[PDB]
Amino acid sequence: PQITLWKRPLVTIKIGGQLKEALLDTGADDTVLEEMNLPGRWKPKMIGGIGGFIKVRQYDQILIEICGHKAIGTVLVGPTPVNVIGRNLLTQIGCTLNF
Amino acid sequence: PQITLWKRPLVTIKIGGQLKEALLDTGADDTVLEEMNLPGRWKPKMIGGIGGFIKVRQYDQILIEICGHKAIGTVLVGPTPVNVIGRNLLTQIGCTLNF
Ligand SMILES: CC(C)CN(C[C@@H](O)[C@H](Cc1ccccc1)NC(=O)O[C@H]1CO[C@H]2OCC[C@H]21)S(=O)(=O)c1ccc([C@@H](O)CO)cc1
Repeated sequence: PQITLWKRPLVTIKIGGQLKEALLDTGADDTVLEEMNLPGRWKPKMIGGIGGFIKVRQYDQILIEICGHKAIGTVLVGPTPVNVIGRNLLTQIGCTLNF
Repeated sequence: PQITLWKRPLVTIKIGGQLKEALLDTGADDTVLEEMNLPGRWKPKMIGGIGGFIKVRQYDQILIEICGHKAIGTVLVGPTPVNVIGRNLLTQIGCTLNF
């Protein structure tokens, strides 16, 4: 799809078998989701944003479907204000910026 | 042009008579610029992201040139670690997400 930016680019994602809403975020290197139960092993990490740093649970090699496009990569889980899909997964679904 | 997301979507901008590097950021409602001494009136604002909130100064009807594309609108100035071009200006240069 071609997504204009007059509205927040929110899309439906599927992760851990559960549907969620997430923001396509070209300014995010990484994908950061709100607290949730995800199966598998994880390692604690720190990520920095506009307001400082937060502790997150890093899940590697996680299957995630974004608006009908499959991706498999790293998902950070922690107290983010919004579910953000970062470039690590945007590249996998072939997402580009165009003007 | 078309910008892939392998690396940060950094572009050159012109604002306040200065050239700067900034992110084309679909995850930002508004444009947020690193501290700079712009003339004119402003209004205090608080914006929140990963890590919490920062205090910024809101300037209205600021002219910004993004990759040769002219735009004019709201710019938030504060202690952000990066310059981000938000949707309020991305729409004005005809920027879309595509996959
Ligand atoms: C979290 C989003 C919902 C919101 N943010 C936009 C994001 O793109 C942000 C940009 C960014 C990139 C590098 C350093 C600091 C900030 N990226 C980010 O935090 O990424 C994290 C995860 O991956 C890593 O890579 C970079 C950092 C790590 S925000 O800047 O905080 C923000 C909040 C409110 C407004 C108002 O206009 C209302 O929207 C406008 C902008």
